[PDB]
This record gives sequence, structure tokens and C-alpha cells, in this order.
Amino acid sequence: IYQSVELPETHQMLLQTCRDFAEKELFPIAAQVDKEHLFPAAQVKKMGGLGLLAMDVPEELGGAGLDYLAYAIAMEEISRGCASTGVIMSVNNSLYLGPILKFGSKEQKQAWVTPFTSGDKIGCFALSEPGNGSDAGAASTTARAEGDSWVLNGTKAWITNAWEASAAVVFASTDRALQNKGISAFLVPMPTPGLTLGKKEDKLGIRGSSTANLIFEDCRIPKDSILGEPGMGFKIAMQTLDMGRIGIASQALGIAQTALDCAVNYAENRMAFGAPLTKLQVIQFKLADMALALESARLLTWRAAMLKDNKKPFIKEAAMAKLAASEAATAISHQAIQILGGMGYVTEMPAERHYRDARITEIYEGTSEIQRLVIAGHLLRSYRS
Amino acid sequence: LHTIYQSVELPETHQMLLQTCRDFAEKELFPIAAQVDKEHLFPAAQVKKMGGLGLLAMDVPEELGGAGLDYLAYAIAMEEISRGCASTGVIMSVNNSLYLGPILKFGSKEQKQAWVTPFTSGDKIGCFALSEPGNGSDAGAASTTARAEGDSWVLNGTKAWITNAWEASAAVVFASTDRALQNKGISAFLVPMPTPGLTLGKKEDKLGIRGSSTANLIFEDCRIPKDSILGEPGMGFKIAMQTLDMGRIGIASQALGIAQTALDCAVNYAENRMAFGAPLTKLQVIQFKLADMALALESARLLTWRAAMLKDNKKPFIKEAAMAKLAASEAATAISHQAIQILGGMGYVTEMPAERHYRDARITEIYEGTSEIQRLVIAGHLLRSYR
Amino acid sequence: YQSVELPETHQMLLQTCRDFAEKELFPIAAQVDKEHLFPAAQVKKMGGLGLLAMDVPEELGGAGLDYLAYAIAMEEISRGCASTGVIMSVNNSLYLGPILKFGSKEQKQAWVTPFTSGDKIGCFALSEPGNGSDAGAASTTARAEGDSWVLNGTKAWITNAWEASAAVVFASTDRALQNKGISAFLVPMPTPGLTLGKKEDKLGIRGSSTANLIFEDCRIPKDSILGEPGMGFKIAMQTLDMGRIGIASQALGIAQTALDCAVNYAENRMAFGAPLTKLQVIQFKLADMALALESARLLTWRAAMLKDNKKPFIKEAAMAKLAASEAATAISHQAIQILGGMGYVTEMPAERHYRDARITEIYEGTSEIQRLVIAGHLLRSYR
Amino acid sequence: IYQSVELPETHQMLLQTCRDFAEKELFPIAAQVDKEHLFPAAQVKKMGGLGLLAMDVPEELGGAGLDYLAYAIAMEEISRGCASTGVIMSVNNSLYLGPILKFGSKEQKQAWVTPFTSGDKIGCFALSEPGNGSDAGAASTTARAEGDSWVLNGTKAWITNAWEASAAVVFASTDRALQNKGISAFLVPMPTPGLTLGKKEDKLGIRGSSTANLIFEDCRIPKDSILGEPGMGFKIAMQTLDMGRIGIASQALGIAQTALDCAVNYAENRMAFGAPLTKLQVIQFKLADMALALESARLLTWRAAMLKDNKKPFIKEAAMAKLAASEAATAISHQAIQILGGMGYVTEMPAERHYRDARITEIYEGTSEIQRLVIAGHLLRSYRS
Ligand SMILES: Cc1cc2nc3c(=O)[nH]c(=O)nc-3n(C[C@H](O)[C@H](O)[C@H](O)COP(=O)(O)OP(=O)(O)OC[C@H]3O[C@@H](n4cnc5c(N)ncnc54)[C@H](O)[C@@H]3O)c2cc1C
Ligand SMILES: Cc1cc2nc3c(=O)[nH]c(=O)nc-3n(C[C@H](O)[C@H](O)[C@H](O)COP(=O)(O)OP(=O)(O)OC[C@H]3O[C@@H](n4cnc5c(N)ncnc54)[C@H](O)[C@@H]3O)c2cc1C
Ligand SMILES: Cc1cc2nc3c(=O)[nH]c(=O)nc-3n(C[C@H](O)[C@H](O)[C@H](O)COP(=O)(O)OP(=O)(O)OC[C@H]3O[C@@H](n4cnc5c(N)ncnc54)[C@H](O)[C@@H]3O)c2cc1C
Ligand SMILES: Cc1cc2nc3c(=O)[nH]c(=O)nc-3n(C[C@H](O)[C@H](O)[C@H](O)COP(=O)(O)OP(=O)(O)OC[C@H]3O[C@@H](n4cnc5c(N)ncnc54)[C@H](O)[C@@H]3O)c2cc1C
Repeated sequence: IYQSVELPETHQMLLQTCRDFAEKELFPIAAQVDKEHLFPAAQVKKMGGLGLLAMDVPEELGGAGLDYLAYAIAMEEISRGCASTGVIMSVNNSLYLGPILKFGSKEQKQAWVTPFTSGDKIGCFALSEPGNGSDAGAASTTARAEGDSWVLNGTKAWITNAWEASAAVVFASTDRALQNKGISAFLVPMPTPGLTLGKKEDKLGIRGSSTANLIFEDCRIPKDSILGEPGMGFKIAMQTLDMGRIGIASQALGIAQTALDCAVNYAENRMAFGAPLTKLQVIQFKLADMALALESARLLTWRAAMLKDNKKPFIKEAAMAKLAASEAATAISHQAIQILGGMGYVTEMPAERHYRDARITEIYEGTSEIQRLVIAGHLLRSYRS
Repeated sequence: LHTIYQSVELPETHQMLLQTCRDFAEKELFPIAAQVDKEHLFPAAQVKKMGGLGLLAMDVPEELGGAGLDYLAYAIAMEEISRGCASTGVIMSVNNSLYLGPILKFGSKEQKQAWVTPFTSGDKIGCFALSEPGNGSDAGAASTTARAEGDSWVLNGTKAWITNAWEASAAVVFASTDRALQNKGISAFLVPMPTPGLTLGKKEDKLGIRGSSTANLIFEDCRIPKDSILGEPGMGFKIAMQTLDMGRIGIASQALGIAQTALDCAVNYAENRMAFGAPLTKLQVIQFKLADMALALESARLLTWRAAMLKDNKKPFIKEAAMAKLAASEAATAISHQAIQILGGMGYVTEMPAERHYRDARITEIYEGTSEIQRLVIAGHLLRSYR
Repeated sequence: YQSVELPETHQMLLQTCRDFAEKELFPIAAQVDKEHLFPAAQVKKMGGLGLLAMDVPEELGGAGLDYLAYAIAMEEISRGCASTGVIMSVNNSLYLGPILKFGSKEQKQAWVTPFTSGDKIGCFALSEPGNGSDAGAASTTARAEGDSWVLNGTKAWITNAWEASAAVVFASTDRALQNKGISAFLVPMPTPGLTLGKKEDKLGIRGSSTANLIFEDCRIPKDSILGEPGMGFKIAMQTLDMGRIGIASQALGIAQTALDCAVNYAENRMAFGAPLTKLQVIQFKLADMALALESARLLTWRAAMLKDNKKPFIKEAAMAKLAASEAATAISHQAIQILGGMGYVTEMPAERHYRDARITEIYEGTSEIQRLVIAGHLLRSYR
Repeated sequence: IYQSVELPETHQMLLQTCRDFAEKELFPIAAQVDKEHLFPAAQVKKMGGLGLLAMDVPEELGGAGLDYLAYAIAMEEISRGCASTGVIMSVNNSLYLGPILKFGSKEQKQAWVTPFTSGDKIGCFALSEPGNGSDAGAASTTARAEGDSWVLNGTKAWITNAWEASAAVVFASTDRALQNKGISAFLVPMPTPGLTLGKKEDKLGIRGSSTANLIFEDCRIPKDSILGEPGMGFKIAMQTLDMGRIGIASQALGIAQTALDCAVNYAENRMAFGAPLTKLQVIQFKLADMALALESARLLTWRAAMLKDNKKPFIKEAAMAKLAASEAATAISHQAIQILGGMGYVTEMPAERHYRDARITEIYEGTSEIQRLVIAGHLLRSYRS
């Protein structure tokens, strides 16, 4: 538990209602969502009604019309409840709706954003492939113009929400020879002829999200399915990832926060040598380092969100947030498990789950390594400035 | 026994034993590791094959059915075995260090014949019941009691977290024979399983080492023969602590195996995965991770072999065992954490074994004394060294 | 706000202090460290600019700024010179801070105002040879006798001891009341019964003086007491809460200048065909230094703004100080590392940044004490 | 104290002999050697008479006839006394005598090893150059063949013992076109015509050692000055560094040991909050971490040493030893400072010196980065084997 730096009442109330939602709707289902690898359909629907799946989306498109600070706060609060619910919400907000928001036509937004703001339909984000994730520009899924259609061939890998999404923002090369000047974004309906979902990934964590390959074999979509112009798909993917990284940062904050909550509450009631673990100096330090890691990571997350909100550049900041929050989430969740001792290793405590859930935040939407590359490039640019 | 160079070039019996165990782990444990994890399946047949190989009773004299090996051999074997499967390794480690260990060290000849020998071949394994629900870190505070009743002890209380609980035919159980004497009032008991008065709690559903069973031993007025006490009354604290010292060598080696296989996985994967036109191992940060993993791992192994070797040479090894277990456990998590990282998306899914090694490594920082406990044990003996 | 648009005053102040640091501190920082030279001239100029009395109101001769401004100035000043930084930090937070918040009108007139312009600076005497972290164990005593407090005991490690003209001194008016028995005293320097110990030969911030305050039958007037008797511990702790924001910002400056040095050097140092910044591990190092520095800065700013907004900030002050101090060591360690051999010698400022960073993990409450402070407030907020 | 499986009685006695020498002869002067940047000439000569400057050197040639395990033990005990004395000694053993023993002719050994075994003359090692300290195969310093002589041109950088050495092993390109394979190693007398010493470096630590550039301007040396064959210089430099890294690892052990010594003794005797520091769990934890890191690095160091003694490969292991021990020295010396509190920041205690001395061990004889590159390289080539 931290000190809201100076939050406006709108985001204060947003935090509370999300926290209330997460504690009422997500905390009791988080264990089943993870153990039964069960997509939290009912809750995602209720979240859509609340505008949580479309926070940055203008209301006239059916969204909540909030900002990315709001999103960061909601994302942390939801992911505190359920990390899977969190990334599901994050994919829809950041990775699916975001690029259609930033790059669609009016027609595209009306048809692909608005039907995906209420929880009845969620989207997904298909950039990674089996051969390339970090090397996103190596996308070898092809899109070929033919007739009134784009013809998509290839396999997209690791698509969060693959098994629940009704639409996908897919990145395919419209020319591989052009490299990352040859990627394009396509709005793809799901399901649609030519599109086979791969087997669900058996995941370490965020087990309530589906992750699967999108398999395009001669998958034909209208020519106006392209998002933006041919070739700007990479920049679309990158800028979407900049915003998304704020969401994953906030997801990581959630996991971190709930792991710290679990560690504290357990340490206050677990007894050692006649007194709570929180009397042990060693436990105190762990808690202190967890709090510091977490609040540090949140300030970075808020910074990136606030920068994006204020139309300031935020790539470095989003990456730092995503990096710090993710490594905090693992570190905190690792230490939550440790503070719980034996109980940290077992399923009748949520700590092992946070640890598993935390792990993913270091990986997708750009691994920690990629985040550091992103940070270093922008740090260096700012110095040559 | 043991020269200092033996730390650097294994005696060839140990080199042979390494190859034998690697071969066994690769052929017998590697193919089933995922299954053992996914299905929380006790590897009964592999434990039996290991028993036939002596791996379940390494330090046990051949006179009693053991391999007649040493702790260096055990550390090496625990590494290779746990490299194949962390669960198998722990099962093996509990039987060697935690069950057989105290009996070889503190038991009478008769107790070794009855309690060690039938547990040397993989047909029966033991377990070690020291922790209790309210206390897993203090080996000096058992609320489970052992009251003397004529030709028997009567055990009452719940031991917590017993690895092999659902497969062990016997338990070294620590109970308080004299609550008032606190840490001077604990005794060690050889307990048959099953036995009247002993109920097993439900299997714990774990993060890893999923092939191992973990459950409480609920003793409700459970009678055991009088001569089931290990050592004398009151010696339970020392027995538990001295068993934990040997066990930590086993856990450290277990962590070495988890770390080594995670590193193996990372290296093989980084060598065969491309990004930005080259193999991951061309990336400097990947090279640095692998280097850090190898360094962490080889350090922890040197610490582990040192602990084993000191035990082999009849030397004190509390601090060195705790250092081994601490170093290897933390290396096992870090190395396995980084193996996941090197695999990227693959490190998060069951296509690859990396997330299993992560989950598996996690336990090594907990059991047989948490890292915090290991640091307390290290500090306390470091300071004793200066005094 | 933080990065997200700093208020115009603060941005201006940042440029002002960056202008000052680069123009007046950067050229002398190496000499200040090497010759353990108190930067009197620079401190006087800083006094003119209001940097020695930033939170102090204009009426008392202060800059009328806030702690966000303070922290910013502290970072920019300490970027230039770490010793200059702590000298300014002691005066602002540790000396002027408690007098502003706890002194009478008369004490503020007599002890704040003459210390707002750089002509006189103060210091802060809490730690003792026997105890620093255990601040409440102050065994220096103050005994009421007549119109006078009688001070006996050694205060240890007093920054600005050899240049300050007043000390906020913490002596126990009754050791049996423990940290309820401590009082805070305005002690002029020099004064009879007060002897300065010899200057500590320090690892870094070598331009600050650090020396013991030896009180032997040292009589000050009865109204030298800051607040009421027994308030000294809370005065010390609340002063340190503010001070930790200053040291956090000193750490930010050392870290930032270590990072500046590292980036600039790696940009121009060639290895295997190109600049060190093309090497991936160098990029990661720099990325981690930047992330450590920025997050710690945010924490620092959080704390500062909290204090400015009259909100609780003990945990946040401690977090800022801990994170910035460890970042400053980590960053300055890696700045050295990035410079290679140049990191180890005086041709480069890196080795000094390393030496200066190290102190930020110690004084105004060790990282360990800070972590306890964080733990206590974290736990209290869950209860 | 730490434990080991055994030391051979030779190495046990040597440990005591060195520990006795360090506490008696080095401990009293270590603060002054550092503070006055004072070359411990007398202690070095006394060590010369003990064999410490020529430990792996055949007795035939005036050396101790010991091995690198003994050397590692002695380096640690010496560096535990004085980090400057340690490096002066390490340079002579590993960097100067080492390559001559390994690659010199019997005559070169007689001329260049034997007069440097007893402390009257010490050597140095001139590999780095101002523009290149991490690339042992890119010497800009040239050695042109001129009949029965070699002519050296260029500046070697950062030469430890530069102002005290009577000889240098100097690496200079004898065929710049051959890059990697066009380095050669040379025995250069000091002083010698054409060799000018640069101004002494003013260093964070090991301030009792001298560090200066070796400026060679048409420096002529006999033909027989070349160590091994032309083009062998990169191999000689690399295998010399392998040996030297064991020495530096050992120096870092001693610095780490004396730092932990200092911290343990201090924490056992400093009270805070009514009890000694060592009753504080975090001090205990620090001490534990320092002890582990120390003894772990020592095992790594002795492994590299014994591998060398047993004429086994040890590039990875020497790099690991040096890497772990140098980072241990810095972390342990950092933590020693912390444990001392204010005392750790001032010359009243030696902690701050250990901190400063430790810092060099992460830099010379291959930075931590290069060590990790070396580790990575050989780990991979082990895997590809
Ligand atoms: C649960 C889950 C959900 C996912 N969901 C989605 C999704 O919804 N949409 C989507 O598009 N993708 C998704 N992904 C893919 C994800 O973003 C990738 O896993 C990630 O980008 C890394 O890619 P990779 O697996 O291909 O690893 P690789 O790219 O192969 O990375 C391997 C390793 O090398 C490192 N590496 C790679 N390149 C470099 C470099 N230049 N320098 C240094 N190190 C480098 C990485 O950091 C990593 O450690 C998901 C993945 C997971 C696990
Ligand atoms: C998978 C598994 C298998 C197990 N198998 C066995 C088995 O076969 N036999 C057996 O006897 N036990 C077993 N255990 C029990 C195990 O050893 C304990 O979980 C462990 O020692 C930690 O104790 P605890 O769980 O009771 O936690 P606690 O003791 O409550 O520990 C909680 C936290 O407090 C810290 N802590 C505790 N004491 C102190 C202290 N003095 N100072 C500072 N910190 C402290 C710990 O480090 C930890 O972070 C097993 C546990 C698990 C999870
Ligand atoms: C350069 C310098 C300038 C200084 N300037 C000033 C000044 O102007 N005014 C002033 O009042 N003081 C000043 N000090 C004192 C400084 O604040 C103290 O050094 C510090 O607050 C406490 O350290 P100590 O030296 O008493 O060491 P100790 O308090 O003995 O600390 C020893 C160790 O115990 C550790 N520790 C771990 N856990 C705990 C715990 N639970 N409780 C206590 N210690 C714990 C500490 O972190 C430290 O590592 C200065 C010190 C230095 C070095
Ligand atoms: C006190 C002292 C004494 C010395 N004594 C000697 C001596 O007796 N003999 C001698 O020959 N030299 C000596 N040196 C030189 C020393 O070995 C070098 O400083 C060291 O090897 C680093 O080289 P550099 O200074 O050129 O730094 P650089 O090589 O410029 O390194 C700068 C940074 O880049 C990193 N880096 C460099 N190459 C790579 C790469 N390929 N991949 C990733 N990161 C990389 C380094 O790790 C470092 O962080 C001494 C140096 C010092 C400071």
C-alpha cells in the first residue's frame, strides 16, 4: 500500500471501483481461473460493461473515454485480482483496440472498435510468430493482394485471447524483401475461413488467458481490412507495444501488489519464536524491498502513462516501467513465496500463482532484454540530442 | 579419503558414477520428467531402478545393502538425477540423507538392519518428519509429543510437509519427549508406515517437485516400539540438525541438477534459436546470461562438493552445507529464471522444460531450511569461526 | 508533476542550478575532492542564489521554494559536486529545517536568517561515537542549571563541523526517558565548552568537513532548546525525513553525473571497431543505470511533493533515499566499469562519483535503517 | 576462517607463513602504503626472500618451487594484508615471470626470471594500450624486426610496477596486417633506451602500486628478446592472463577476506539498539552473503589454480575465479563499509580502503565484462565439443 502521489478524484474513484471489482469478482475466481485454465468470461463481460476493456476508447466509439493513467490504475487493480483477467483486459485495451484507435478509419473503428468495447467481443494482437517474437520485424506471415481481398498465409504465435477473440490485429508481411518496412496490420475477423486456431498453450501462468497460434492458410480478408497503409505495420506494432507495455507494467504492478499483500498478511499472522514474521528483521527487509521495488515500478508506470496521456514521448518510459514492474513482479512474488515458506510453494496460497503469473511479464510485449535495448537506444538518443 | 584435487578432477569412481547417473537420468528420467511434473506422478519404477543401482542408499555401507559410496558420490548422483527430474532427485535425497542418513549415523546395528537395509533397494523409501504446521524453520520446537508407555512410545501430533509421505514405508519423526526441555526435549523416532495411529494428510498441490508427495503425518495416539527412538531422548534436535546438514548437501545437489538442466536447456536453445539473423548465443546479453548461469552453477557445485567432501573426511560441514544449499538453491532459481528468459515465449510453456525447472528450483530455497535459515546458519557458524 | 511537466519555477530552477553546477562546481569538483577543500566561494554564491535556504521563507531570507525545488537543486548541485551537495543539504534540511519547523519567531530570526545567504552555514549533531543508527541512544546530556543548559558529550560525524556557525544539537535531557528524553539545542559555533574533533579523512564528499562536536561543560542559554524538552527525537526524526529527501537528491546528482560520464565516455570510446555504446552489455549497463536513476528520482520527487503537499512522507523519504543511494553506488560503480581503466584514475571523475555515492548509503540513516523505516510504515499502512 | 578438503601440509604452512607475514609486515603499513601511495619496497624484498615473488618459479631459477595453488593462497594472504603488495606480487609471479617460465628459452629464464625471483628486481606486464585494454589481439605498439634486434614503437598503457619494474613483458604487433596473429611478446629491460615511463596514475586504490604508460620510441632490444616465435604474442598474452586472473582472483579473495575480517570483528564489537550488530539479522545476512561469496570465489579460484597445477585447461575457470572474486571483493568490501556504518567511510577503519582496492579487481586483467565473454565463449565451445 502506497501514497497516491497526487491522484485526481476521477482516478482515485477508478482505483477504488476497480479494486472493489477485483476483490469482489476477481480475487475469488483467480485460483480457479489459473488451476482450471479457465477464461474468466463472465467477469470479462462485466468488465466490458464497466468500460475496463475499452478505457482509452472515446465513448462515442463505446469506450470509457478515460486515459492511460486510468488504464494503468485499472490494470494494476484488475491484475491484482487476476493476472489472466489483467492481460486479457490489457490485450483488448492496448494491443487490439489501441492500434485500431490510433490507425483505423472511421469505418474501421465503428466496425472493429465499437463492437469490442462492452465485453461481448474481445480482440487480440498477432505479431509474434514461432520464429520470431523479439525480432518482430522478421514477421514471415504474408499478406498478398488478390482481387478484393488480402490473402494471409502463415502462423502467428502466442496470441493471447486467441481462443476468445472475435477479431485480431494481425501483422503480416506484404513484402518480406522490405523487411520491417514491409509489415502491414490487418483487421482479421475471428473466426474466418483460412484461420485455424492452434492448440492452447499450457502456460506456466496467466493460465486463464488463451495463448495459441493463429494459423493462416490462404486466409482471405477484404482489402479494406488493412490497418493503415501497407508497410506501416511495424510502426503500428511498435507504437501499440509502447502503449501495451504500460498495460503489462500495470499488470506486473498488480501481480506484485497482490503478492506483497499476500506476503504481508501472511507474515502478520504467521508466528515465529512467539511473534509474527513481521517482527523478524529479515522479513521486514524483504517487505521493504518489495514495497520499494513495487512503488518504484509504479511511479515509472505512472510516468509512462502520464506521458502518453499528455502526448509526450514515452517509449523509454514505457519500457522502463514494463521492465522494472515485471522484474519487480517476479522479485516480489519470489519473495512472497519465500515469506510464506512452505505455504508459498503450495496452491492453497496464491503466492506460487503470482510467481508463475509474474514470470510472463518479463517476457511478452518485449522481453526484459528488449526493454533494456529499447531503454538504451532512447537514453543514447536523448544524450546525442 | 578425498584429496583437494578430487574437488577439481573427480576420482574416476566418481567420474564413472557421474556418467552412469547421467546415462540413467537421460534415458530413464528425461523422457518422463514432464509427465512426472504434469501428472504429479511419483516415479515408482524409476525409484526402483535407482534402488537397484544403489542411488537410494549411496552412503549406506554395502554390509547394509547400500552402494558403499560417499557424499561426494551422492552429491554427484543427486545432481545427475535431479538434472533428469527434480522430483526423483528429491525422493532420492530424502531417502539418502533424511531417512537413511540419521539411521546410519545415530541408529543401533539392529535399527540399521531393520530400518536401513529394507530401504536400500527402491522397494521401500523413507521420509523425514521434522516440520510441523506451525513451525518449519525451528528444528528445536516440536509440538508433536512422544510419551513413553512401557515397551512403546506414543506419538501425538501433526508433522507437516512430509516429502514421500504417500510412498514412504518408514519415517524418521521428531517429536517432543519433553516439552519443557524445549530443544533439549526432542527425540527422533523410527515410525513404520503405514501404522496404527498414523494418518496421511492430503497430498500438497505444489508449484514443482510435483512427482514427490508432500503431506502431513497425523499421529493420533500412535504407538511405536520403545526401540524405535533414534539415539537417546533429547537428542532429536541434534539429530534433526545433523540430518539437515547432510540433507542440505543433497538439496544443493538437487538444485545443481535443476540448474544444470536449465542451463543445458538454455544453451541448447540459444544455440538453436535465431533472432535478428543470428543465434541467440551471438547476442552479448545472452552470452552474459549463460556465463552468469555457468558461474553461479559451478560456484554452487564447488560449494556443494566442498560440503560433501568435508562430510566425507569427517569434518564439520554445517556452514559449508548451508552455503552449498543456499548457493545452489538460489543459483537454481536464477539460472532457471534466466533459462526461461533465454527461451522467451518458449520458457513459459510446456513445449520446453524451462518453466518446470523454474517451478522445481523454487522449492530448493525453501525446504531443508529456507534461504533465510541457511543464512542464519551460515552467519552463526561464520561468527563461531572468529570467536 | 514528475517528468510529466515540472512546474515552470522548478524547470527554471533546474536550468539555474544546472547552469550553476556546470559553471561553478564542475571545474572545482575534482580540486574540492582531491584537496578536501571546503568550496566556500561556491557555497557563498549558492547562498546568494537561495540554494542554502530553499524551503526557508522569503521573510527569513530564504528562497521561498519547496522541497521539489530543493530536491531538484540538490540533484543539480550534487551532479556538479557531491560535497557541495551535502553542505547545501545539511544547511537546508538538517539545520534550517528543524529550526523553521520547531523554533520560536526569535529562534528563527536569530538562527535561520543569518544562515540563509551563505555567510554562515549550520550543522546537525545527532549521531555520536557510540550511536548513529540508534539515534535515540543519544548519551550526550543537557542539564538545566540556572538560565543555562549544560551540554556534555561527543557528537560524532558532524558534517560542516569546521565551517558551521550553529549546530542543531541533540542531547539527552534525561537518558532514562530514552528517545523521549532527547532534546534539540541551538548551539552557536564556536562557543565555550565546544571543541571540534579533527576532520575525518573521508572516502568521498571530501569537500565537506566531518568532525566530532565535543561538548565539555558547554553552557548555552535555556532558550536555546528547540521545542520542549523531550521533543528532540521527533525533531531529529522529522528533520531526517526531510533530510533524506536532500540526500536522495544528492544521490540522484552523483548518479546522474556518473551516468553522464559513462554515456559520454562510452559514446567516444572505441572497442572492436566502434563506440562502447554499440556493445550490448554497455547498452544494458546504461539502460540499468538510467532505470535505476529515474525510478529513484521519481521516488525522490514523490517524497518531495508529499512533503510539499503537507502529506506523510516518512516511508517515501526513506524509499527515495535508499533507492537513490543504492542507485548512485550501482550507477557510479558501472560508470567506473564502463570507463575501464579510466574509471579507476583521476583523469576521469568516475572514481570520485563512486567514492561520493558510497556515503549516501550511510549517513542520514543507513540503507538498513531506511529499510526498517520502510518496513515499519508499510506494515502500519496494512494495519 | 574457512574450510577446505585439505590443504597439502606445504600449502597449510605457507598459508600461515603468509598470514603471519601479512599481519606482521603488511597490516601495519597498509594504510600508509595506500594513503601515501607508497611502494612497499622493503616488504616486497622481504617477500622476495620468502619466495612470494616467484612462487611457481622453479627453485633452479631462484623461485619458491611452489605451485599456483600455493600462489593463490599466498596471494590472498598477502592481499588480505595489502592489496597493493598483492598486485605487485601478482604482476611479478603471473604477468612477468609466468610467460617467461611458460614460453621462454632456458637462457631467457636465466636472464629474465632468475634476477626477478628475490625482490631486488620485479617485472611488469605491458599488454594494454591507451586505445585498447580489452583486446589482447589489437596492439598498436609495433615491433619491427631490424636484423638481430627488435624495435618497439607505441605506448603500453596502465603498466603495474611501471616505476619499479626492471623488466617488462611487452606485447607489440610484429605484423599489424596479421592482427590477432601478428602480436609478439618481448622481454624489455627497464630502464632501456627508447623506453620512457608515463606519469604515475593517481588511482582509486592499490595506490601502493605504480601504474604508468610505457612509451616506446624506437626502443631497440636484442633479437633474443622475443618471447617465443613472432605472432605468438596473442597466445602468450592470453595464457598469461589466464594465470594472472588466478592471481587477481586471489588478490580479490584477500581484499574480500580482510574486508569480511574487518566487518565481522567490528559487528561483534559494535553495539546498536542494546546488542552487538551481529545480533541484527540483516548484519548476519550480510556476513553470511559475504562469507558465501568469499568462500565460493575461493573455491573457484583454487579450482583454476589446481587445474593449472595439473596442467589442465583453466581459461573458463580462471575467468570465473577472477570474475566471482573481484565481484565478491567489491560487494564484500561494500558490505563491510555498510556494516561499519560511518566508520566504513573514513580512514579510522580500513573498510573504505578495501572498497577502493577491490574496485580494481573488476577491471584489470580483463574486465568483468571480458571475463563473462571469456566464460560464455568457453561454455559454448564446451557445448559444441
Ligand atoms: C503468454 C504469452 C502470451 C503472448 N502473447 C502474445 C500476443 O498476444 N501477441 C503477440 O504478438 N505475441 C505474444 N507473445 C509472444 C511474446 O511477445 C514473445 O514471447 C516475446 O516477444 C519473445 O519472443 P520469443 O519467444 O520469440 O523469443 P526470442 O525472441 O526468441 O527471444 C529469445 C531470447 O533472446 C532474447 N533476445 C532476443 N532478441 C534479442 C536481442 N536483440 N538482444 C538481446 N536479447 C535478445 C530475448 O530477450 C529472450 O531472452 C506471447 C508470449 C507469451 C509467452
Ligand atoms: C515441497 C515441500 C516439501 C517439504 N518436505 C519436507 C520434508 O520432507 N520434511 C520436512 O520436515 N519438512 C518438509 N517441508 C517443510 C519445509 O522445510 C518448511 O516449509 C521450511 O523449513 C520453511 O518453514 P515453514 O514453511 O514452516 O515456514 P516459516 O518457518 O514460517 O517460514 C516463513 C518465513 O519466515 C522466515 N523465517 C523463519 N524463521 C526465521 C528466522 N528465525 N529468521 C528469519 N526468518 C525466518 C523463513 O525464511 C521464511 O521466509 C517441506 C516443505 C515443502 C514446501
Ligand atoms: C560522511 C559522514 C557524514 C555524517 N554527517 C552527519 C551529520 O551531519 N549529522 C549527524 O547527526 N550524523 C552524521 N553522520 C553520522 C551518520 O548518519 C551515521 O554514520 C549513521 O546514521 C549511523 O551509522 P553509525 O556510524 O553510528 O553506525 P551504526 O549505527 O553502528 O551502524 C552499524 C551497521 O548496523 C546496520 N544495521 C542493520 N540493521 C540495523 C538496525 N536494526 N539497527 C541499527 N543498525 C542496523 C547499519 O545499517 C550499519 O550497517 C555522518 C556520517 C558520515 C559517514
Ligand atoms: C590500476 C590498473 C592497473 C593496470 N595494470 C595493467 C598491467 O600491469 N598490464 C596491462 O597490460 N594492463 C594493465 N591495466 C589495464 C587494464 O587491464 C585495462 O584497464 C582493462 O583490461 C580494461 O581495458 P580498458 O581500460 O581499455 O577499458 P575498455 O577496454 O575501454 O573497456 C571499457 C568498457 O567496455 C567494456 N568492454 C570492452 N570490450 C568489450 C566487449 N568486447 N564486450 C563487452 N564489453 C566490452 C569493458 O568491460 C568496460 O566496461 C591496468 C589498469 C588499471 C586500472
